[PDB]
Amino acid sequence: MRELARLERPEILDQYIAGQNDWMEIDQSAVWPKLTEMQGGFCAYCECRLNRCHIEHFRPRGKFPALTFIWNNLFGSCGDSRKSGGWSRCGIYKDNGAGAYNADDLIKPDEENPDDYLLFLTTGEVVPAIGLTGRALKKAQETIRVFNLNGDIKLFGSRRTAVQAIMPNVEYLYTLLEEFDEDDWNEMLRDELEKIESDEYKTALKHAWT
Amino acid sequence: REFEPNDDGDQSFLDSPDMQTKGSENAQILEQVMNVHSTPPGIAESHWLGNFELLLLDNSGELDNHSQVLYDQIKAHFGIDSIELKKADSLIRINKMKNKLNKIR
Amino acid sequence: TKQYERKAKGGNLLSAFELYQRNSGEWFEMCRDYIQDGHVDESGIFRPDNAFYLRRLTLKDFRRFSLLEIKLEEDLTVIIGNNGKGKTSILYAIAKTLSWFVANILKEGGSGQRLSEMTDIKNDAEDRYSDVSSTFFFGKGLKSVPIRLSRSALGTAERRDSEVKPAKDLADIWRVINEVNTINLPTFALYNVERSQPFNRNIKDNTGRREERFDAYSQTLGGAGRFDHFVEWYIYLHKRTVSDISSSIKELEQQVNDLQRTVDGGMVSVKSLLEQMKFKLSEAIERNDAVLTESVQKSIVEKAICSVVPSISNIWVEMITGSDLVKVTNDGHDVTIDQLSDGQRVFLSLVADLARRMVMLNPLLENPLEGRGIVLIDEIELHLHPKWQQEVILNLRSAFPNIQFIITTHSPIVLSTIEKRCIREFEPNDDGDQSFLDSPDMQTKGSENAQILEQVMNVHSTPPGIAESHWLGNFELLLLDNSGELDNHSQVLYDQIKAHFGIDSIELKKADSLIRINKMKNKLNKIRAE
Amino acid sequence: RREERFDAYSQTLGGAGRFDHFVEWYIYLHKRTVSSSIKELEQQVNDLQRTVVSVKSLLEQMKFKLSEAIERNDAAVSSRVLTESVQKSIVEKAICSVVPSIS
Amino acid sequence: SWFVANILKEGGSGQRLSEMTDIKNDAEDRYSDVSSTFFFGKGLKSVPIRLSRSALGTAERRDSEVKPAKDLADIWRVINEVNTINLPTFALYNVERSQPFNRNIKDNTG
RNA sequence: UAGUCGGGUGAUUAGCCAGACUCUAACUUAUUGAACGUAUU
Ligand SMILES: Nc1ncnc2c1ncn2[C@@H]1O[C@H](COP(=O)(O)OP(=O)(O)O)[C@@H](O)[C@H]1O
Ligand SMILES: [Mg+2]
Ligand SMILES: [Zn+2]
Repeated sequence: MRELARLERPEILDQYIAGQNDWMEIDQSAVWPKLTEMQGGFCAYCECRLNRCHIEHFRPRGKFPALTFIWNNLFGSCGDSRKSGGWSRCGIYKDNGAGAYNADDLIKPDEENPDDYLLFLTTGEVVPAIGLTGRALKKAQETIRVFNLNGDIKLFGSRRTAVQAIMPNVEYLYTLLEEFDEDDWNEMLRDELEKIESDEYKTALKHAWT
Repeated sequence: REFEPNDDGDQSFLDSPDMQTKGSENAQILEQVMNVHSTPPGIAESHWLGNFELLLLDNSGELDNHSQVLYDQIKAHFGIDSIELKKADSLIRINKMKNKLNKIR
Repeated sequence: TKQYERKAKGGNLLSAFELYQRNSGEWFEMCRDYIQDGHVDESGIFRPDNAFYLRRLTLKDFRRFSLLEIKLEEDLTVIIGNNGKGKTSILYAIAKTLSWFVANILKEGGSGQRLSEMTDIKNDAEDRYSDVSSTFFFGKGLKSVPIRLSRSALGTAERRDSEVKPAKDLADIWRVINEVNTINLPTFALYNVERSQPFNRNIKDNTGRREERFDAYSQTLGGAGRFDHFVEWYIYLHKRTVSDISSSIKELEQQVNDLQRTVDGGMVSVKSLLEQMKFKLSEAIERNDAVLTESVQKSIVEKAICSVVPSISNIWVEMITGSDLVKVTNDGHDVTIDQLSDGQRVFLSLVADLARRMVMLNPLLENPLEGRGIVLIDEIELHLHPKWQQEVILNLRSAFPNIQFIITTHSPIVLSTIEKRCIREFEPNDDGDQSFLDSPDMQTKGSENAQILEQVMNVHSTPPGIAESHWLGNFELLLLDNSGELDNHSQVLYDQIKAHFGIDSIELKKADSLIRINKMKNKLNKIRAE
Repeated sequence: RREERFDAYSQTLGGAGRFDHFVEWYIYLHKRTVSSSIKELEQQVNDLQRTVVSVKSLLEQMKFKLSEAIERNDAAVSSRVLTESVQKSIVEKAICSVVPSIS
Repeated sequence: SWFVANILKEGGSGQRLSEMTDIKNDAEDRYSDVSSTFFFGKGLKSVPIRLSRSALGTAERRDSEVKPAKDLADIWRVINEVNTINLPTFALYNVERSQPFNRNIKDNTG
């Protein structure tokens, strides 16, 4: 889960008004170019490469009908509702699979940096970060539970494999901390960290590298 | 043609998997197509490496008494030449080096 | 005799029994205590003081084996190998030996099974006979019970004799002591690949009664169980539970109480039904009021089935259509047994049959499934999805904690749940002259399936007869041949990998990793050269 | 299969009067007759379904009764038939009245 | 089964759906349909077949539509009668294929 | 951990205490005969 940088609000949300208008009315191909600029063709929550994808209301339309055409509330999530059932992470699982949840107790990735809450183990679990109690522990635990960031085997395995592929390199780089001077070695680490923005599960790969 | 795992009989079409299976590793097919963990989740020993890593990260990368005990358990159970022990060794080496860098800074 | 007295007072079971037979009180009690004494451990599980298990098996000129010795675990032994290594042969040999105990528990001087003169002698054996030698253990007072089954080839003039008297002698103790005062009895069962049969509800057995205790030994080593007998027995249990009025009164009292709560909750439509049930309850109470062992037996078996069989949450008998039907809740849906998938039915059949037999043979135990016995299962993974394979051994051992299980498997998933000490593994290039079976070098319990395949089962992670299976290996070799630089040939193959496996494939990520590490290694090499 | 009125003419002129047929039939009728409007029954089934562990046996009985009522409703004028309870009573009376020394 | 029956005999009947086992337990319409479409070269791009079975209570009978199977099978049968042709193989191997071998090899009845 | 060996205690074939061992790996056996130990002479 990455810290996201929301910037500019699209024209089409100004036209439609919450209460009177329905969500199905809007042209969704208008919305995606701004989300794709923000998120980079990757999911908000799990950081898979988007191929089957839908617009996700962070606070849902059922519970919160006032929050409908609001630019804060939209995110590009993995999986498609229309195509098929049995998608079991992220936006679809938030609604159906995770029944009862406090919408307050979830990490909104545009507002908050998730790196304070979530730690990514090289074994490919995601866990509460070292030293959290009370509310920050509760937010870490519920984000993991509701978006199903361990329970989806397709996700868990795909993340575990991605990290384990680079672990020869991470081992090898830090052995050459001895021989190289700082300006060479820091250029090497910055280059790697540059490459993994274009890669999938980038937060998991960062925690391996840094 | 694969059925969805949580099909309650109302699936209209059987579909192809997303991953190419021909020439792929069996462990990948287990997880990505058959929806089964490559390591048995109902065995405690299957979690030891994860737990070991968490302990190492809690103690700024140094083997404390608790991490050493678990290391010895991993060694005793899986063996000196096991892939699991090699992973543990790797974790120690990497985390020690990361911590040394942090101290220099 | 004074000699027998000394041995018996030293704790020898056979001597105590001999003294009992010659003086036909003290000696009887010794024998009965030896069989019945035990304790409940820290985990709340009953443990007999004197365990019964197979210790060792030796096969001489039997089928594929010239001379083979196997040492078995007291709890669980798993035999692995390729097809045709003789895994089934081993279980067959054991089952025939166990048949001698079963025959003699049923009948004094009963005859067990025999080795086949047509099929069981090794084809190229110079001596034209075969031997199956077994040694069993029954506590420290009877450390060795040796049995030998033997058979000479058809048309050989010299005939080789079996030695079965020790089996008979032990089985006699069980039979005779039981006749005087009831004891718990050992369960012996074989489940081979024949357990996969089509189900027929209608074909009913008229060859004995199903509620008689020793029916538990009926066809127990035939290989299929008798799931038909289970269904009959279970319906019988149901009828008896319905018939005794106090449970019916208790059930009716519970139904009246539930209906009264519904009426108090505002549902006035069910008031007519409540009045009818209150009348039925009053009538039942008025009829002559007096826990059924049958009710407890039924509950034990239901719990066992539901605990071991993952898709089954409930099992019950319905009579209301006018015929007796066993129904189950399978994956949240109420279905008949005939509606179950073959995988579910076959596994249900195994557990149901085993539970029935244990309940019948262990009437004095609080949990009858904590009885003693030896159970043989061929191809435990038969018809099971990988998900189920990951639970099957754990569930069986939890439900039947004192049984010795001897199992065969082809499943790495099953092996990932079992300790290496329990595994017995054929050498790959055996050809039936290996003397002793051994455990694998690698620890299997908790290990990755890919590793088990390669290290234990000698199977490559990728299918060797597919070209694409070699591409990443070849790609790595090309990188190493061209001093780590991506040449025309390496680029072509990279593109092929990308095109075939896809952009987010494991294979491509590994290739990318190789490129990155090799580039970094080369940069180091250049810095060192300068 | 279910039974139908004109089964009375099956094997009537050779094959009638076999003890095994009787016993099977009689036990069947007994099991069915051990223990209302369709709409009322539909409402009762719906109420019992909403309540549903101890009432599950009662729900199954009521569902059976509803199905039978619908079937009888759906069944034709030509196949009109007395309740299984009445049938049983008449046959029992006939046997006891006719057969020497069975009361 | 409908192709096989009609290759063997004119107007041969294949197998039917079971009223007891093949109908979905909670089917509102109380019938079951198995619809199949076969291909036989560009000359015969679509051979549709439907097997149907209604539940016991029978508000209306749903009949199977098997005529195209019969028509195609007739072509194979009739042409083969005049001049030997190659014929299609149809086989099912279910889990019942796992069964013991009887050694008692029978009569050459022919 | 388990199994095994056994110096001591113990109205003593039990139990308890102490110390030790670990090739994949004991299962205590049979007389009037033979041999051995003891007794007899
Ligand atoms: N009498 C015999 N002589 C020689 N080889 C035999 C004899 N009987 C069986 N075999 C061989 O033994 C094997 C039987 O395998 P089986 O016992 O079923 O083991 P598995 O179940 O592991 O395949 C086959 O390779 C077969 O050729
Ligand atoms: Mg002597
Ligand atoms: Zn996602």
